[PDB]
Amino acid sequence: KREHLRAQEEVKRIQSVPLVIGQFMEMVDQNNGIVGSTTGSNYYVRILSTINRELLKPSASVALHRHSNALVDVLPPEADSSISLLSQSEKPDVSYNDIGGCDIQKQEIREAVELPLTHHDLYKQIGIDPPRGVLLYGPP
Amino acid sequence: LRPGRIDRKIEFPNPTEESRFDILKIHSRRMNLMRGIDLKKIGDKMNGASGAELKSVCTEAGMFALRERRIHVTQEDFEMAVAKVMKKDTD
Amino acid sequence: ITKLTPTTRVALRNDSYVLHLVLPSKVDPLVNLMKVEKVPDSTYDMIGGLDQQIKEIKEVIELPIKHPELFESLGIAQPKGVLLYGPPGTGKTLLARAVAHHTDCTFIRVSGSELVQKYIGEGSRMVRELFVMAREHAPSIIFMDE
Amino acid sequence: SQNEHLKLANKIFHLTHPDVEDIEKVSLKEEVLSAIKSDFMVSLYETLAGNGVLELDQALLDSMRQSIEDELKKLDEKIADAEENLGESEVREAHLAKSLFYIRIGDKDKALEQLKVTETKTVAVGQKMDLVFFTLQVGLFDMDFDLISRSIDKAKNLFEEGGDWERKNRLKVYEGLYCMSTRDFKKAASLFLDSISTFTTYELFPYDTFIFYTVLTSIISLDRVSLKQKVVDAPEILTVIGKIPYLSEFLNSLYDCQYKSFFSAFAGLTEQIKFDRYLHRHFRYYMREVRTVVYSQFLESYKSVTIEAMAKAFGVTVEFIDLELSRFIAAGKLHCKIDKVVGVLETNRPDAKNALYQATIKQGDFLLNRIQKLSRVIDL
Amino acid sequence: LDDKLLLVDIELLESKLHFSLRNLPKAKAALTAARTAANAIYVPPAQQGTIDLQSGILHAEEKDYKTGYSYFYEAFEAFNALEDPRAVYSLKYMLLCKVMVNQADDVAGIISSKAGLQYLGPDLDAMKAIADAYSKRSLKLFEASLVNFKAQLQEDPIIHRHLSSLYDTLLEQNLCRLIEPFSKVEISHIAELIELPVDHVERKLSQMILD
Repeated sequence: KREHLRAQEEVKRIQSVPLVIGQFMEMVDQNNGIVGSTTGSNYYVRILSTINRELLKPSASVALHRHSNALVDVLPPEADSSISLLSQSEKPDVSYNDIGGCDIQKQEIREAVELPLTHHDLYKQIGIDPPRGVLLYGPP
Repeated sequence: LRPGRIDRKIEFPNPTEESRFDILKIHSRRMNLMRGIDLKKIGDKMNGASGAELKSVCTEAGMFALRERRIHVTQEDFEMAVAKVMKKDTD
Repeated sequence: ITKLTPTTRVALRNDSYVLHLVLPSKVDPLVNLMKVEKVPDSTYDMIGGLDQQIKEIKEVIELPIKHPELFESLGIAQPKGVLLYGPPGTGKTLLARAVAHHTDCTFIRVSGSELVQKYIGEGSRMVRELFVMAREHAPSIIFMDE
Repeated sequence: SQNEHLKLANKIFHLTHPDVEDIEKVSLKEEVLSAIKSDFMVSLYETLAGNGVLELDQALLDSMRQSIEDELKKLDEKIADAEENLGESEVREAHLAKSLFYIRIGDKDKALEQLKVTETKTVAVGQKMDLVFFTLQVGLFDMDFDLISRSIDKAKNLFEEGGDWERKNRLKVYEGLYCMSTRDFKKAASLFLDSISTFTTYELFPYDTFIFYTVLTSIISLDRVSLKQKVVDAPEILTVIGKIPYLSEFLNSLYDCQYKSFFSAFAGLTEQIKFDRYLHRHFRYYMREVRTVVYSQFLESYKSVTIEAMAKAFGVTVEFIDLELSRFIAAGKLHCKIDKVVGVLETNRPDAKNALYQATIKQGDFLLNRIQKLSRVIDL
Repeated sequence: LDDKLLLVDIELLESKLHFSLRNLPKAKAALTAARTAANAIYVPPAQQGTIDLQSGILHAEEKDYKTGYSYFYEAFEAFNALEDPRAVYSLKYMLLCKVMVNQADDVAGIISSKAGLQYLGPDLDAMKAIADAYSKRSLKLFEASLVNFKAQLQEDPIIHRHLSSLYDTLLEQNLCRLIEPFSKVEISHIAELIELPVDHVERKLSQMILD
C-alpha cells in the first residue's frame, strides 16, 4: 500500500509541464489509442491512466510528450474562435425595428428561432421539430 | 426517350381531396391535436394544391399554437394556417 | 495478411514503421456521401395516396428482388428504367424514399455537386464513378433529381 | 378485430364480478349473442362451464370451427401466391392484418408468433407501433401484468423519433387505465389532462363518460389548489358534465362545502363503483379515502368544533360520527383529538416531520428486507 | 366579392358586437376569421392595432392574461405609431393585465417609460393608484381610488368586468398580510382590523383554506 501510494508518481511524471496540442479521435482499447494531432498527420499512442478516460470521445484538446508525443493530460477548449460573448463589444444594440417594418419579412422567422431557443418545452411537446438553422438570403 | 431506356413510367398527379384525407392522417398524426379534428372540411378547403403544401399546412398549424403557447392546436389553428398556406399559394 | 483488408487502417510503429495492430472501423466513403446527402428515410405505410403507383414500383423493380425467377418463367428482360414525374415534390420524392425503405436498397440521389466528387474520383472524367461505389454494394438503387 | 374487444371483456366481466350481477341471465344471453357469432371459439369454454349446460353447442361449434378453418385455409391459399411474386412479404403482410383476427378468434399463441413475425418485417415504426398496441390490449384481457411491462417500454422507445401524438396521447390512456386498474390512483390523475385532450374510441364512445371517469380519480389525487385546477376542469365539465346532473352535483358538493348532500350522491357513486368493472377490485378503498378527505377538510377549518354540530350539518347520527372518528384517529391519520364527556372535538397541528419520518422507516425496512433475502439466495 | 379589407372591418365589428353581448365563443370565432382574412392582406397599422386590442380584450376576459398582455403591447405600439387616442386605452389595458399578474411593481416602471410620459393623464393616475393599492396589500385605498377615479374605471365596461376580480385579489392579499403576525387569531379581531363583517371574514377565510 505504501508503494501504490507512489502511484501518483506516474501522474507527476506523465503531466510534466511542456505538453503540446492534440485531439481525441478514438481508441483501439483501454491504454491504447490513435489520436488526431495538429501536425496534420496522425499518431497512435497509449493513454495516461491517471485521467478520466470518459472525457470527450468525439473530439477534444489533449497533450503529447515532445519525444513520445503521447497524452499526459487534457486542457480546456482553447481556439481562435474569439470571445463570442464579448458583452457590449460584440453587442450590436440595434433597435429590433430595423430598416423598414419587416413585420413578416423576417420578424416571424426570428420569432420561430427564439421559440426553438427559449420555449424549448413548446418546440418539444408539440413534436413540430423546429427548424435546424437560419441561412439568410436576399438581394444585396 | 428511346423506348428501351425508360422501362416504365410513373407520374405523381396532384392529389385531390380523396387523396388528401390520407395525406392529412399521415401529416397531422405526429401533432398535438384538439379533441375532435374535423379534418374532412379542411381537406375540402384544400382544392388539391400538391403533395407538399399539405405538409406545410399541417406544420403551419403549430405556428399559431406556439404563438399562444397553446397545448394543442384546435381545428381553428389548422384552419387559420390553411389560409396562410393558400395565402402564399395565391401570391 | 488476409484479415488485413486492403484500403483499411492498421497500426504503424514510429521508429520502425512496423505493423503494430489493425484499425477497426476507420471509414466508408459511400456512407459519408450518403450522410452528406441526408436522405429522408421513410416508410411504405407512410405513402400518401399512390397505392397503385406503389404496386407499380414494386412490380417495376422489387419483383426481381424477392422473386428473381419471376421473369425467367416468362422469358422477359429485366426492367431497367423507372422515372418519377409530375408536380414537383408531390410525394414522388417520398415515394422513392419509401421504395428503398420497404425494399432495403442502397439509396444514392445526386444533384451533380462537386464536394461529393472528392469521394468518387480525382477528376471524375466519366459518370462511371458512382457505379464503382454501387458496384460493390449490389443491393443498391439509383435516384436522380430533375 | 380487437376494437370491440371492449364489448366482450366488459360484458363478460360484469357478468362474472359483483356476485354474478344479481340473477345472472341477461348477461349470458347477450354475450352468447356475441359469442356464437363472429367466429369466437376459444375464450368461452369455461364461461360455458360458468354458464348452464347448453347441451347442444356441438353443431354451434362445428359451423364456426369450420368457419375458423375457411379463413385459415385462405391464408393457406394466399401464402403460396404471395411468395411466387413477392411484394413486401405479402404472406406476412396479408396475415399481419389477419393475425388480429386470429388474435380474436384463436388465443394469444396465433397472435404472439405472428406479431413477432411481422415485427421484423416493417422497417418503419408506423406498422410496428400499431402492433405493440395490439400486444397491450390482449395484455389487459389475460391481465398479463408482466407482459405489459416489457412492451410499454418497447412502445415508448418508438415514439421519440417523430412526434406521434396519436401514438402518444392514445398511449397515455393505456397507462391511465393501467394505473387505475391496479392500486396506483396517482397516475390516474396524470391521464386526467390526457383525457381532456384525447378522443372517443369504440371502447369509450361517450365523451361525457370518459370525462366523468377522469373526475373520480382527480378528487383523491389533488388538493384544492389543484381543485381550483379541477374547477378549470369543471369549466371543462360545464362543457361535458353539464350533460350530467349526477356527477356535477357530486363533484361540486365537495367544492361548495355542501357537506350533507355530499354523502347522498357518494352512496350512489360507490354503489355504481361496485357494479362497474375495474373499480370493483378497490371500491372499498375509495370511499374510506373519500370519507377521510371529507372529514379532515371540515376539521382543518377550526381549532375545535363540538361533536354534536356535525350531525345536523354534515351527516346524521351522532354516535355514527363517534364510531367513525374513533377508528381513523386510531388508524394514525386525521390529525385531531376527540373529547368525550364535555362533548367537543379538538384539533392539533403536527409538523411534517414525524409523519414524514414514518413512511421512511417503512421503505428502509422494506428495501433491507429485499436485499438481505437476496444475498442469502445468491452465493448459496 | 373578395373585398378583404372590408371583410376584416365587418368581421371585427361583428366580433365587437358579440363581445358586448357576452357571447365570448362566437366573438372569438369572428376574431379568428378576421385575423385569417387579415393575414392575406397588408393591414394598415390602425386596423392591425384594432385587431390586437380586440384580441387582447377577449383573451383577458378568458382570464388568459399573458396573451392579452402581449396583444396589448402590440396594440400600444400600433396606436402610438399613429398618435391615435386609442393608444391611451391600450395603455390602460396593458396596466390592468400587469396588475392582474401580481407584478404591480412594473406599473411604476412602465409609467416612467418614454411612451407613458407622452400620455400622462388622470386615467394613468388611476392606474398608478391601483398599482399602489396592490403593492402594499390594503383594500381601503382600493375603494378610495374606485371612488376617486369613477369617471376613469367603472364607465369603462372592460375595466368594470375585472374590477370585481381585482377587488377579490386585493382582499386575499391584504388578508395574507394581516394573518402573518399570528399563528392563532380571533376572527372578530380580523374583522375589526379589516372592518368587514365577521361572517364574511369567516366565509372567505374558509374559502381560502379550501383554496
